[PDB]
Formats: sequence, C-alpha cells, structure tokens
Amino acid sequence: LTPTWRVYSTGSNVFQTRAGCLIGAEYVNNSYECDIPIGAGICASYQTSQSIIAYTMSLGAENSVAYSNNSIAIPTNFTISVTTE
Amino acid sequence: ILPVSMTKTSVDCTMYICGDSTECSNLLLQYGSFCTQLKRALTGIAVEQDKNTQEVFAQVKQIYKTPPIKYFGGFNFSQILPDPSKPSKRSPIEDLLFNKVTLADAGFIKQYGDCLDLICAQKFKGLTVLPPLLTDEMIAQYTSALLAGTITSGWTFGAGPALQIPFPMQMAYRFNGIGVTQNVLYENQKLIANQFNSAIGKIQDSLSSTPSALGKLQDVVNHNAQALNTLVKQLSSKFGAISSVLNDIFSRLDPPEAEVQIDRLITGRLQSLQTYVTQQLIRAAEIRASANLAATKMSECVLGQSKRVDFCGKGYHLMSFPQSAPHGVVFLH
Amino acid sequence: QKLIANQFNSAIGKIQDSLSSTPSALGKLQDVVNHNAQALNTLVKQLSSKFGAISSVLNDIFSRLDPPEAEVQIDRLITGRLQSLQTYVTQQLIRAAEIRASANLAATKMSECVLGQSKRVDFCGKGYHLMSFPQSAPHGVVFLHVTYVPAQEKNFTTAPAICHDGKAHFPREGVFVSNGTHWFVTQRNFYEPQIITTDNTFVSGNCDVVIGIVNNTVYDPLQPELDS
Ligand SMILES: *[C@@H]1O[C@H](CO)[C@@H](O[C@@H]2O[C@H](CO)[C@@H](O)[C@H](O)[C@H]2NC(C)=O)[C@H](O)[C@H]1NC(C)=O
Ligand SMILES: *[C@@H]1O[C@H](CO)[C@@H](O[C@@H]2O[C@H](CO)[C@@H](O)[C@H](O)[C@H]2NC(C)=O)[C@H](O)[C@H]1NC(C)=O
Ligand SMILES: *[C@@H]1O[C@H](CO)[C@@H](O[C@@H]2O[C@H](CO)[C@@H](O)[C@H](O)[C@H]2NC(C)=O)[C@H](O)[C@H]1NC(C)=O
Ligand SMILES: *[C@@H]1O[C@H](CO)[C@@H](O[C@@H]2O[C@H](CO)[C@@H](O)[C@H](O)[C@H]2NC(C)=O)[C@H](O)[C@H]1NC(C)=O
Ligand SMILES: *[C@@H]1O[C@H](CO)[C@@H](O)[C@H](O)[C@H]1NC(C)=O
Ligand SMILES: *[C@@H]1O[C@H](CO)[C@@H](O)[C@H](O)[C@H]1NC(C)=O
Repeated sequence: LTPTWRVYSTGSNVFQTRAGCLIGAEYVNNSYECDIPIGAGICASYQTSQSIIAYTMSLGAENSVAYSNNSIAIPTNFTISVTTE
Repeated sequence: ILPVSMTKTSVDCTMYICGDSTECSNLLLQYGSFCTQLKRALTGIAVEQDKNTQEVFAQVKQIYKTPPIKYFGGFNFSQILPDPSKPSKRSPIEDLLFNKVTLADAGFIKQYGDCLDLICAQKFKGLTVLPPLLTDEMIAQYTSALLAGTITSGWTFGAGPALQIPFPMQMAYRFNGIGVTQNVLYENQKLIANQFNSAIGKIQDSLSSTPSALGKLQDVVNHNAQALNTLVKQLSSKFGAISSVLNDIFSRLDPPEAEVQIDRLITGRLQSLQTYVTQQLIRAAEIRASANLAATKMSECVLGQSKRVDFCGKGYHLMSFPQSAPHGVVFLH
Repeated sequence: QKLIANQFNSAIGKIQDSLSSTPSALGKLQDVVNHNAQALNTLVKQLSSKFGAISSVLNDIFSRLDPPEAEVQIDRLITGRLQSLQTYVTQQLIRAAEIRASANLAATKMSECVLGQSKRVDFCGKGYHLMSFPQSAPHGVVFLHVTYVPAQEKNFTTAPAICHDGKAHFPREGVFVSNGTHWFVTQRNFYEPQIITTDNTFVSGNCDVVIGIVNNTVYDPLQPELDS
C-alpha cells in the first residue's frame, strides 16, 4: 500500500523495536533527553552532519548518598525560589 | 492498591468496518471526516496515560543507590529492595505481584511475527496495543531509587539535596514528630525492629496467600477485554440489512438499493465506534482521577510524613513504601 | 533581610524573563481553547455530509424528489445531524467535568497556599512553602510560589545523646553536631552551633541504654559566676 513510499534505500539502518519497524533513523548508544517519544523507552531527536537519531532514554543523573553511622549534613545557606503554575 | 494507567489502543475505521472493499472506501468518503475525532481522542487518551505514568513515577531528578551493606539499625528491607540475581531487578514482593497479575496481560508480544490467539487475531480487526513509554524495568528503577532515597536521606531528598542520616536517628526524629519522645525508640529499638520484621513477613504471607486483594487492577483489564470483545462481536450485527457481508451484498444486490443497505450498515457500525470511544474516554477520566489521587498519596506519604488522619494507612502514620504493579502502584503503610 | 530581598527581586525578574520568553509554558490554557475550536469547527463542517442521501441541500432535495421518499431522505439527514449534536453534547459534558475538576483543584490550592502556609509536601510549589500569589489569566489562574531551598551543606560528627555525670542528655529541639575536637548544638535546618548547656538539653535516664552516647561536659550557667 502507498506504492510511492519506497523510502529510498537502506541508507539509514532499519532499527527494529518492540513497537514496530522504524525506517529513517540511526540508533545510538548514547542516552539523551527525550524529544519525540517513540515508545518503550526510545525517543528520537535531531542532532549532529545533522540527522535524525534514535536512542534509549535515561532515567536521570546517577547519585550515591555518603551514608555512615556517624555523619550528618546541615546546610549553611538557603535559596529563595519562585515557581509558576 | 491504586490504578495508574491503562492500555493504549488504536482502531482503523476503514479496515474495521469494510475490510478490503474499495467501493466501501469510496462510499465512506462521502461522509467527510468521521474518523479524525476518534483518532484524536484515542491519541489524547494515550498521551494522557503516558503523562499520568510520568507524573506518578518520575519525581526524582537523581538515581540514588543503596550501600552494599544492608544493615539499617537492625531493620531488614531485603524483601523490598531489588536484587541483581534476576534478569528483572525486582523485589520478592514485586515478583509475587507481577506473577499474580499476569493471568492476563496485553500479551507482552508486539513483534507480530510469532502470531502463527486473542490479541493478534483481533489485530486483523483493528485493535492494536501501543507499548508504554516506560518499561517495567525503568518503573522498577524509579521505585528502587525512591526507596533508597527514603531509607538513606529520609524526607530531605524530596525538597533539595539528599542529606544522609543514621536510620535510628531518622526514626527517632519521626517518632518525635508524632508526639513520642525519642528515648522510647532508643529503649525499644530491638522490639520495634522485631515487630517490623514480623509485619513484613506477614505482608509476604498475605500477598502469597490465595485471597487476592488486587481486584482493582484486574477490573480495568477485565473491562477493557470485555469492551473489545463486545466491539469485535458487534461486527456480526445485521443492522436491518439482509446480510452482514459487504462482498455478499455487492454480488447478490444491485447498486440502487445496495447503496442504502451499506449506508445503514455504516451508520450502525459508526454508532458502535462512537459508543466505544465514549466509554473509553469516560474510563480514561476515572482512571486519570485515580492517578491524581495516587500521585497525591505518593507525594504526601512517601516523600514525607503525613499528619492527616486515615490518609496514609490506618493509625498514626510513620512512612510509606511504593511498589510497582501492572498499570498501578502498591503502597506499604 | 537585604540578601533575602535581593534574592526575591531577582527571582521575580527571572519570572518575568521566563514568561516573556518565546517558549511559552502556558499550553494548558491554549489546549482547551484549541480543542473547543476544533470540536466546534468539525460540528459546523458536519452539515455538508450527505448521510447517504441523494443531496445535502434541502431546497434541491425538495424540488428534485417526490414526497414519498423525500420524507425518509430528510429523516435520514435529521437522524445523522441529531446523532452529531448528541455526540457534541457528550464531549461538552466530559470536558466540562474535567474543567470543574481542575477548577476545584485550583480553588483548593489558592485557599491553602495564598490564604495560609501549607505543610503538605509538593502541594504549594516545590520545597518548603512560604507563600503564594495568584494572577488572573484568560480562563485560568497563575500561581507564584515562594519556597525555601537549603544549600551549601557541611559534614559533621553527631551523637544521639551525651553523657556528662552518668546521665544521658537529649536535645530539646535540635541536633548534636561536632566540627571535630569540640561538640556543639544547632538547629536541624540551618547551621548555628551553640554550646551544649543544661538549657539546650534535657536529662532522662543513664548512660548505658542509648547506642552511640558520647562522653562530654554540660555547662551550668548559674553556679560559677552567681556564687554570691
Ligand atoms: C550564600 O552564599 C552566597 C555566595 O557565597 C552569599 O552571597 C554573598 O553574600 C555576601 C555578603 O552577604 C556578598 O558580599 C557577596 O557578594 C554575595 N555573593 C553572591 C554570589 O551572592 C550569601 O550571603 C550566602 N547566604 C548565607 C550564608 O546565608
Ligand atoms: C531480615 O530477616 C530475615 C529473616 O527471615 C533475613 O533472612 C531473609 O529471609 C527472607 C525470607 O525467608 C529471604 O527471602 C531472604 O533471602 C533472607 N535473607 C538472607 C540474607 O538470607 C534477612 O536477611 C534479614 N535482612 C537483613 C538483616 O537485612
Ligand atoms: C570547632 O570550632 C570551635 C570554634 O572555632 C573551636 O573551639 C575553640 O574555641 C576557642 C575559644 O575561642 C578558640 O580559641 C580555639 O581556637 C577554638 N579551636 C580551634 C581549633 O579553632 C573548636 O576547637 C573547633 N573544633 C574542631 C576544629 O575540631
Ligand atoms: C564514658 O566514661 C565511662 C567511664 O567509666 C566509660 O565506661 C567504660 O566502661 C567501664 C565502665 O562502665 C569501664 O571499663 C571504664 O570506666 C570505661 N572504659 C572501658 C574501656 O570500658 C564509657 O565507655 C565512656 N563513654 C564513651 C562513649 O567513651
Ligand atoms: C553501622 O554499624 C554496623 C555494626 O556492625 C555495621 O554493620 C554497618 O555497616 C554500619 N553502617 C555504616 C557504617 O554505614
Ligand atoms: C560529606 O562527604 C561526602 C563524601 O563523599 C560528600 O559526598 C557529601 O556531599 C558531604 N556532605 C556535606 C559536605 O555536607
């Protein structure tokens, strides 16, 4: 169906996902912030020359609390924040 | 137990109503755009489900980790923290809940290659399922990060930077927050730890037992399945026509009245689709309201200590623990 | 006071820059208007549908058809358009329901953040709520939440209790911290060390039931100087 939709050739590798088959985007192992949500944790964005790339979403920045059996952290400063809603 | 999201579905009117019939496509074209509203509504519903999941679960900007040593003032959280000895980094209680909920799900299958039989056979009838944006191992990672933050930092990580604190010290200050002096904990720590361990084990026994209390999550799945089954069975309705098959109508009838015969069939099936869409939107609204309540409960019981009566459990609230469930969430108060 | 006023002024100016910026975050108010306009437009456009009839014009269908079948042709068009109106009304009610829910939430938030101070976490802004300000918007309302966010933390040494004379001492409304050699008492939300005296602690029990007690001294502010 839609015979005109040849979608050129396999210039960009076809990436197979659980949602389906995506043609026209190149998979990368780098994790970036989501731009266009494809689904199942995969998002696509326009970046660097310039092309459309597909990747795996990152939950957030890693952290590790320095826990100890005698230790506490107390602030020495404060910040006043104004937010909209 | 609180529902969070539901299944994302898409329906193709042209193929569902008139499967492989060009004459039907030309005749449906005279009705204008009778399918954009349904497609737009379904896309909005799917986006709403994804947004609901993101608001409920994505509340921390950092992925905290627990120290390798699992000694917290004598308390044992080994039955709720994930273990790396499984492909799914899930707690034993999480595994029990998923095993209990999995009698029916969407199938887990979305490649469509292995379909040679309820979903993919309905796939030939324009009922597909879109995958959730967050997989269960990312929802699990979110829950594990939230649990780690709560055990280590307490309520400090929910309003800025995570601040470390000994676990007995956080319990003593939390007790002081409800009108009980901290010497009570410092003198009955062993008894309190024993009671907590026994209570957790009884939680495991309660869930592992037969009287499944997870009816709220099962009701949504059952309703969706039954609605889809009714819609697919509705294709057999005659709607006043001599027959329910378009090919048969074209072969056995001349155009002059075949036009109205199919117009009647189109009207009946379009009415069925609009009714189904209305039912889906109403259920989407109730599920979204439930999601909003769940979000309020997470933010007010998990991220802090609540003074509201009978809001986070029954009695005098101390803390709550989140666990992930299929299209839902489970709290331990 | 001066620093806090400067921070508040800077935060308000940044709020102006955020709103005046091109990436408008006011999509919630625009979504409702867009949805209503699109629904109304499709309702208007639905008039041109033939509904399977011979023609969509009443005058043409009346002049070019006999009454025996013109009646049912008009009845078909009437039924189709009535179905369209009932549908439109249904989505109008569902949207009104959602609007009412949002309005109820907004009213509760205004009454609980603007008219008072809220202890509910992540309800009136993000952080520790101080006050909120309402602003009027077309078919909506905008809140400006002022919160308190700690910063510049420092590590210390801490104890649950301090043993002085075979007695356990506990803080009144503070924590026990130590910069090393010495021990001080400070509030738990801001660093303000103080000497641990009998007016900063209360005595309960002995020095063999609390895990982690530390030997130290508690100063008596009455006997040494007012010994006359
Ligand atoms: C928090 O830290 C900031 C930056 O170190 C302090 O701001 C400085 O304050 C001093 C005196 O008030 C000024 O001379 C500097 O010009 C300020 N610099 C900046 C970058 O703001 C602030 O006073 C601290 N707040 C506390 C300790 O409560
Ligand atoms: C907390 O106490 C339990 C006692 O049952 C310790 O043993 C765990 O028991 C559960 C339930 O049978 C098992 O699923 C775990 O595998 C057991 N843990 C281990 C290490 O064998 C548990 O270890 C204790 N947790 C602590 C001390 O953190
Ligand atoms: C913690 O800070 C206090 C205050 O600076 C230190 O207490 C001593 O206080 C006397 C009284 O003025 C000073 O003459 C000493 O110089 C202070 N000691 C030091 C090392 O500065 C206390 O010693 C500090 N504790 C540490 C650094 O472990
Ligand atoms: C505070 O001083 C007492 C002084 O007795 C310490 O008590 C220890 O234990 C018994 C007495 O209960 C005796 O052996 C000694 O008097 C002490 N030393 C040892 C090695 O036992 C007590 O341990 C001190 N507290 C802290 C936190 O050091
Ligand atoms: C606290 O002390 C206990 C005592 O053995 C130890 O098991 C645990 O690892 C310690 N926790 C720390 C140092 O964070
Ligand atoms: C305490 O030291 C640890 C060292 O890993 C650091 O991560 C933490 O930020 C420090 N907390 C302070 C300085 O309040």
